[PDB]
Amino acid sequence: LPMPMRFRHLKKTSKEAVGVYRSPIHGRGLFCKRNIDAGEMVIEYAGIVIRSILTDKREKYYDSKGIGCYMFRIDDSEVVDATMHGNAARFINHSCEPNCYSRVINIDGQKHIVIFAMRKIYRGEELTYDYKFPIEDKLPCNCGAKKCRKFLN
Amino acid sequence: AKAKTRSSRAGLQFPVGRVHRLLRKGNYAERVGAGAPVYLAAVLEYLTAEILELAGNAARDNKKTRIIPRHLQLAVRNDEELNKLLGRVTIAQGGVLPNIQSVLLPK
Amino acid sequence: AKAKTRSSRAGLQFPVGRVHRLLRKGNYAERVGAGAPVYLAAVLEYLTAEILELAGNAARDNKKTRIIPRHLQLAVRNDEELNKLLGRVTIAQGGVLPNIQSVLLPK
Amino acid sequence: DGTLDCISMALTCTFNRWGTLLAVGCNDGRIVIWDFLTRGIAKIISAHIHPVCSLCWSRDGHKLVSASTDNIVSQWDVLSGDCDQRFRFPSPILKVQYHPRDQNKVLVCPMKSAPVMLTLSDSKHVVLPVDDDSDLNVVASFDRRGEYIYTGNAKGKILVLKTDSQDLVASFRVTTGTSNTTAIKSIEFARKGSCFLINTADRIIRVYDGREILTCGRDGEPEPMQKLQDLVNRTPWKKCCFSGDGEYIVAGSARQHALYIWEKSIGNLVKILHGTRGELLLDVAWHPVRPIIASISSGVVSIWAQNQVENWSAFKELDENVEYEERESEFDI
Amino acid sequence: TRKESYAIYVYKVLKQVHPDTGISSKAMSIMNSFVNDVFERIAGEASRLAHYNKRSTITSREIQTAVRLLLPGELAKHAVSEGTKAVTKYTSA
Amino acid sequence: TRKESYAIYVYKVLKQVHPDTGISSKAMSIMNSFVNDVFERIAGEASRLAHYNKRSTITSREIQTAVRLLLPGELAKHAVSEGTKAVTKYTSA
Amino acid sequence: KVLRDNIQGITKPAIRRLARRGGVKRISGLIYEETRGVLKVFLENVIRDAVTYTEHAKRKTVTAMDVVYALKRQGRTLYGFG
Amino acid sequence: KVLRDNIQGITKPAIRRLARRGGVKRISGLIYEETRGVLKVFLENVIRDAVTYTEHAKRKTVTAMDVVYALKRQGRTLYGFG
Amino acid sequence: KPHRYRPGTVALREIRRYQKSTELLIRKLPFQRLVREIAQDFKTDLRFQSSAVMALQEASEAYLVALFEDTNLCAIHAKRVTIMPKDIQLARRIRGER
Amino acid sequence: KPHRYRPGTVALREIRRYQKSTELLIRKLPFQRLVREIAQDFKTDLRFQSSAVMALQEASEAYLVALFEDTNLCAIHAKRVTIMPKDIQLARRIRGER
Amino acid sequence: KPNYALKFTLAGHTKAVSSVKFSPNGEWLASSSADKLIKIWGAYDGKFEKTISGHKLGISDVAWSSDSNLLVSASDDKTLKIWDVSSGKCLKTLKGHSNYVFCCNFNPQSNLIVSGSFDESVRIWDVKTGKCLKTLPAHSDPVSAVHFNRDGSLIVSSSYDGLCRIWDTASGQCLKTLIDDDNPPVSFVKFSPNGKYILAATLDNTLKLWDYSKGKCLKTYTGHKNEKYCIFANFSVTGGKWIVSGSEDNLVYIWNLQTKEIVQKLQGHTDVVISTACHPTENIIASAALENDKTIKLWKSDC
DNA sequence: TCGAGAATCCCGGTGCCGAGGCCGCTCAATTGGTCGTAGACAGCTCTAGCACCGCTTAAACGCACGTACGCGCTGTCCCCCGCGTTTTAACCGCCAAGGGGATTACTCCCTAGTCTCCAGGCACGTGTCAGATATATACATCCGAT
DNA sequence: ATCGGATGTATATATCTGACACGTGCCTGGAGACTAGGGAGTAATCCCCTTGGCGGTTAAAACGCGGGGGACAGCGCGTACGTGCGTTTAAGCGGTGCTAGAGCTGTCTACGACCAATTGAGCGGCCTCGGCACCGGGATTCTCGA
Ligand SMILES: Nc1ncnc2c1ncn2[C@@H]1O[C@H](CSCC[C@H](N)C(=O)O)[C@@H](O)[C@H]1O
Ligand SMILES: [Zn+2]
Repeated sequence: LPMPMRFRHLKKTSKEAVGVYRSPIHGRGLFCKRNIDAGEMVIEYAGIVIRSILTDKREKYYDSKGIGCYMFRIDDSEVVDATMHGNAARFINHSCEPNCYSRVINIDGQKHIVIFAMRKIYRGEELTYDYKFPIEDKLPCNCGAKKCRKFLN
Repeated sequence: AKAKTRSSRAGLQFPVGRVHRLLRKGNYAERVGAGAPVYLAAVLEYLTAEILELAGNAARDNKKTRIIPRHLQLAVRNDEELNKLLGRVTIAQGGVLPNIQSVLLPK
Repeated sequence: AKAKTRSSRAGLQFPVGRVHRLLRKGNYAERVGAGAPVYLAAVLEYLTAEILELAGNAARDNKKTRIIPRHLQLAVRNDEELNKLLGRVTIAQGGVLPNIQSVLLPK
Repeated sequence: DGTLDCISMALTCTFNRWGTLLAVGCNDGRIVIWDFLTRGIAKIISAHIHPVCSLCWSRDGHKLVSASTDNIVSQWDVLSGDCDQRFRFPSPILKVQYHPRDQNKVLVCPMKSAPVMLTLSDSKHVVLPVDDDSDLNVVASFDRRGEYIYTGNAKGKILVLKTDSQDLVASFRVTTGTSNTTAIKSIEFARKGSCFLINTADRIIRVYDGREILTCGRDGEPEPMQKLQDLVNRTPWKKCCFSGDGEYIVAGSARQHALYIWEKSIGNLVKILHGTRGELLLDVAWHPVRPIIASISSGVVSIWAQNQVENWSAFKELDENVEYEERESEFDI
Repeated sequence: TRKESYAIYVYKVLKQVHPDTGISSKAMSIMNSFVNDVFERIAGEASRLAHYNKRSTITSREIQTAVRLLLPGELAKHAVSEGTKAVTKYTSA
Repeated sequence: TRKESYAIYVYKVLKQVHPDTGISSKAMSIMNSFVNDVFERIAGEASRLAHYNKRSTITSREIQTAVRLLLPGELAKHAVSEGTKAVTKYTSA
Repeated sequence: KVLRDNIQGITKPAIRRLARRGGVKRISGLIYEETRGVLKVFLENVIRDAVTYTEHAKRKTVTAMDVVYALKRQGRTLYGFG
Repeated sequence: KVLRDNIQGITKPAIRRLARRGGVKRISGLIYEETRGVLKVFLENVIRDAVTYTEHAKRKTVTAMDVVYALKRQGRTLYGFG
Repeated sequence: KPHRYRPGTVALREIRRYQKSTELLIRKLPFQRLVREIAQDFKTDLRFQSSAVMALQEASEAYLVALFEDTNLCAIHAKRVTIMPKDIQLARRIRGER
Repeated sequence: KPHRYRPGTVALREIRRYQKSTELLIRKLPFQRLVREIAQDFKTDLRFQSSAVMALQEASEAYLVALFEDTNLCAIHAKRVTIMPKDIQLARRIRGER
Repeated sequence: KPNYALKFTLAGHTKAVSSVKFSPNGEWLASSSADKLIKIWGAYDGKFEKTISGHKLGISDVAWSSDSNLLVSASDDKTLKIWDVSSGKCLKTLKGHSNYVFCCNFNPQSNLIVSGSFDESVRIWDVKTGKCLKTLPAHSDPVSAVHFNRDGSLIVSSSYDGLCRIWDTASGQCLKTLIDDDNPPVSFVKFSPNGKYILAATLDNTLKLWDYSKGKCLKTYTGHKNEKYCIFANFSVTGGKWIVSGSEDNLVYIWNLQTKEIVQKLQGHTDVVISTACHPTENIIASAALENDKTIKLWKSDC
């Protein structure tokens, strides 16, 4: 399956593959509404693709509104920012033992941040991936798994 | 001057006069040779002889006097050279000679 | 008594008189319609132009001024209608157009 | 997608003039008016002792004509629940239908006899004419405005009569693919315009325009506005209907207990809603003002909604990664 | 319409080879059409041969060569022998 | 011994289509043989058809029917259009 | 009287009967329609040429002789019809 | 001067070259002689008819035109030789 | 207790009796309607001799029998008893019908 | 260290250049001697035009290429890349050459 | 500029008044308080009709059925109760809300009941069976105001989290979320008489009239005092088109509808005017104040 | 693995229409002249084919060897065969209206055939450049260690 | 999944040439003009085959329904075959030489063409009856659980 074709099939079936419910981890969480096998696309982190140089000025700007900073680093140049305009992938919870993993795949010359399945996910499971956040000096992780880093950082 | 048919002097049953007429009207040559219709009529008679012989053989083997197209089909597919002559020829009401592949047999 | 050939009177290249004489000496029918050689030569001219167009196209595609038989073979094989017309026809120095099945290419 | 357990022995269903109540025939011979918003029964009327096989709503939504299996046809008010009138005729009735613009007139398709238009004010009955007088099985229905009556026989004939005069204003014989004749299973109409549909015994549905039918007039050659069928499974349609708007056509597969929804403009299948294989699909209806579908099977009512992206979706929501057009004064002060 | 066929001659050669056997008019017409087909074959190939030799008189030699072209092996051999014998008989008188 | 051919006409139509493109002698012979073959095909078809109609005259209609029998689709379409144009120009002489 | 989609008139039992005659034991379903297609394909040629002959015959009906000539031109001649 | 067994003159590299031209990657050995056979089979027909034409031509040498006519009669005509 | 033959056995006997029998295996009227539907595509209002359409139908049937035969043989070469549409496509490809 | 290509790769390039090239692939004199040996079987002392035998050889080569092509395709249908003589026999059987 | 003068002062609720609602026939007024009781009063003369008791905690909101015969009371006991006004008997008891129900309202057909609670959930209930028909986590704060639209097809909802959320009813969709570019706690909200508009009372001394057909605020009403309590507002269409609202400065403000200018100031209350009810047919305003007043007052204008 | 059961083969018997035998009714085969001509044959060239022989060398045969596809086997799945029941429309037999198919009878416009003339085509010389050939070169791609 | 090296392949160039485009004189097929006849075109008539419809029957098709049977997947292994590298062989060029037989021209004569006169072999048409198609029933033999 071509990467653009699989991305299109994700965009078509993600809505019927992901849900948003009450999260035992943190607030509102993404849940697996139907068995998600490994390798299959779970959900794209949709949002405004800005440049990383635009993050800070936007970040400070978002500090003026106090809205949740929904930013994921595309690469060393761009960042998907979904604070005001994004998708349900904002509400995916960080997980130290993630059944999902983040990638940035190219589609016809545009990089989309897609969370794929690290393992076979099953119906009812809260869809969660690893934010890949560096070590800070500490956001506690409520994944409930076994190898929790005791924090998001 | 009594008129005997040319087939009589040729000792054949197929009408050599009709043969030569069909030749002259078929636009195959400016003029047809004298012995050419006799020759081709003899060839045709021999072919018919072989074919109907095999046909009657098959019919008697099937306990039948009347020859139906099935007998002709079976006779054609039963002889090699006849088949090769008529492989590109479909036959009406002929069906297929009974033939079953090896692997199809049970065990 | 003005001289003007039927090919000119049709504004075509193929000799209407030559093909008419050939049909006369070909023994296909007692008489021939006068416009039939014209029509036939026109069809031949059209199809010849059709084939040689693709021929010269492949030739200049190989930077070739004079067309080679390989070019004609490639031309007739690429065209669907032409190939269907000449599927049961082989060509001297024709070769075969490039054709590789899927699984032959390694992975 | 929703179901109704509070209803037992459900056989037939029909929306009111607005899509607010559902009249259900109970096999014991009762009428259950189930209400939508309260999600409960609005009324219960033990009409007769024989099952109810046909129902229809009044324009104001207050009169309900019902046909029972015992040749009985009776009218009941939605408030009083009393027998407004009760009649009996030979050749048990197959269908009753209020005149959509006159709640006095009512068409009646019986089993063997020709359909008859009655009135609930006076006990009269005008029998509709039939082409061959030997079909013995003819469906008939008023148009959307009760202006005409379409009659389909068992031999693929179609007679469009003037409901008041019962006289031929249009006619044509329908084929059965090759050239054959077929039993006209049903003549259905839409709540909008003249776009109606014909279900025949050939498992094929033909959408037509009644305006064009009148255009061809007597013995025309009209082609169907649309052609629908189970081209993959070759399934006969126990029932079919339009949508509330008329751009969607639902067909109930009792052969496999599914619901195939096509379009009208193009005719392509919108989708398919699959019910359980064990249940025998009986009746189908569309919510005239909602993309919801009610189904009746083995005495059970099932709901089939068509919901939107909402109920949580409304920050702002987008679908794909939006490349922000960096303004020329982005980094500027 | 006097339509010409070979049915009587087919019956004749039948009695010559199989005296106590019947036939079907359907199979009869089949044999007739076969006769016509092989006949037009031989005719076409003989004519084309003479054309290649630029001849205009289809004679016995052309017939024999055409049979050699069309029939495989011993079929053609026996056919050629029969044709030569019939030609010899006809020319003997 | 003068050997007739069509090479001059092939060269002519080639120049009429591709004035710059050349042609090989062997390729020219291939083209000539091809024309001979297709012409023989259509001639035999026309003759057989006229025989099926018992008409001893081969006219344009026979040619049209033959080429429609022989060429696949748009080939035959363009062919019959060109032939009709040519025969009309010939009649208007 | 306009005819349509009678290709489905070719019943699956008929196709499997033809296969049995051809000596086939087990068959997949996906064959049938393909068969139909191929059948049509075959038809799509001969019948056309048929009317073509009929066309040149200036006649309105098709003659058995015409389809015999068609199959002859298609190298699949048949016997028993003149 | 009597000739014999020159069918082995068809070298295995030649057979595999023909196969490569036909688009074949891997081949078994048992093909080669079979190939030869088939080749001969093909030959066994055409060449014979060839001399047959030459026979009717009352000539001693074989003409390219003759084999063209043979392939024509065998439905495998060839272009480029008259 | 009810009895059921092992698979194919009934089909094998069917093959035997069909190779034995010689009648047609396709219902006449549907085939004729198909022929008329195909004919109206090239020209409408074209009549047919009964013998003509019968010959059409039988020639097509025999052609299909030959196709079934060589496709089944090819499937044998494919080491399978169940034919697959790719096998028929391959056979047509070999027959020069593609 | 000496290098050796993986199997078939060289053969694949051979296929490419051969489909590209157009000359003959059989040595002339052996083929001509074979033709003479076959001819002497039907009649001795039969001469041949050089162009005649050349046309023989090239037509036979092209026929063999077609046979190789459809046999290879049949072998693909047999799920193998290596041709087997049964495949060639099957192909000939389909071509009506048996 | 109306001239609403005080005709009758209605008192007797021994605790903090929370809601007064004129009966749809204008014959009765249902004064609710934190005393677990409702008081039915003569809406034309301040005649104390009766007291309906039975609740367990303070009744935060009360609402009439669309036929003046029934009354839904949402009490701090986390329960609702539907009482027949003509008899006082508790015809229905609605249990299931896990927290303080702050708002209750009927649909235009009186067949549905919408209830927003402290549990941040809006629940739709039957009236003939009283069963909870639907439930939604509507907001992130206690829902204090819920109201059907002009026909019952849509429900506007208000909570302390500043969201003005309009929901679909036939399927429960959060259709719109009106925000005024800030987060001021919107204590009360209601549709317009024509249903095209929506009045939202925010806890910053502001009444925002949005065009619901457009989804943007059209009119602003400021100058009153509403910062903590869920002050109820009224439209005046029977007489002069006014916007009436209680206030936390013992005053009942009355602005003009179009010009949004203060056209009258009904003083006379001594405490925060907790609730206001407009007569459905007459020019009678029932203004009720909180515990330091515990009085309702009828005001009648002549313009 | 010996019976039960089921599909089949054959035998007698029934009634039928196509096969066949026979009948008037030709036109197409036969007979006989007569004539123009196809080719059969004689007899000449010359050339293309046949074979010789030498020299060069790409090309063929065989080796060793790695290796990977063919094959053989396994377990799974599904799926098509078999059979029973339910449906239907093909078929069959009949009737009927007509529209084309076939036919004959006229009528003539076109083609074959003849003769005249010349002009396009064709064998035949002749420069001449398209590409065939060869070399050095830069680019593309497999293959293996990492 | 990558880079380096080897090798194989597309490129530019030089020049050589030999097919190839071009031009000629001379021939003959093609055009032009004219005449005959009669194949083709048209018309009016009959038929009859077809196309269409109708009612009853059931054999046939559709649908469904287990379920054992094979498609197919993967996996071990090993034989058979690609391949690079050896070797040695006839393939190819070419050039010579001889002539046998194609291939040519000129007879001259037998040989169908053709037409005319004659008529019974053959063909549409009419009885007619006997192998044959069908039936039903009883014995025969395959096949699936022991
Ligand atoms: N694994 C985790 N455990 C606890 N909090 C988390 C978490 N992953 C993300 N979060 C918090 O959730 C926010 C990301 S949105 C992640 C979904 C979250 N349940 C929600 O309703 O918003 C971040 O601000 C972070 O503080
Ligand atoms: Zn974790």
